[PDB]
Amino acid sequence: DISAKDLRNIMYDHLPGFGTAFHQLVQVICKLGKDSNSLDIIHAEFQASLAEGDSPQCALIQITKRVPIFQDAAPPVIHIRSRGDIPRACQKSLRPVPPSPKIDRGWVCVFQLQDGKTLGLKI
Ligand SMILES: O=C(O)Cc1ccc(N2C(=O)C(O)=C(C(=O)c3ccccc3Cl)[C@@H]2c2ccccc2Cl)cc1
Repeated sequence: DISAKDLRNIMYDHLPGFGTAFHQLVQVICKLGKDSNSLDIIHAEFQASLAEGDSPQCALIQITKRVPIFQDAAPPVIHIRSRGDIPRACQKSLRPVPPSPKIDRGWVCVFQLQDGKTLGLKI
């Protein structure tokens, strides 16, 4: 059975650059997918979108809209030390956190810093 690590690697293989907001979205998809035993359907939706000609970025977004565990779901809160622990390619995608962020509206995750600061990662 496909593991979260393997799915991450498969999805990363299709992405340009590294440590981008789409890479973090892969991590969030794999994490929530693993916790809901849904890695198989996520992988199948990913492959199906690619096979139709969608960009890998669009395929990842379509997963957040097509796989029921992501529908109307809040972004995971991720505790970190400083803004530095966030990858360089994500820095310009960080925003103040909106009242009710949703993954299927492009809010990938909420980073929670040590001092109480919080930032939402937006696609
Ligand atoms: O393979 C699995 O069993 C599923 C899995 C487990 C952990 C990760 N993560 C990391 O290893 C990691 O560094 C996570 C981050 O989102 C992160 C991104 C930047 C800085 C610090 C962190 Cl902790 C990231 C992570 C950690 C906590 C909550 C959500 C996520 Cl995506 C992803 C998938």
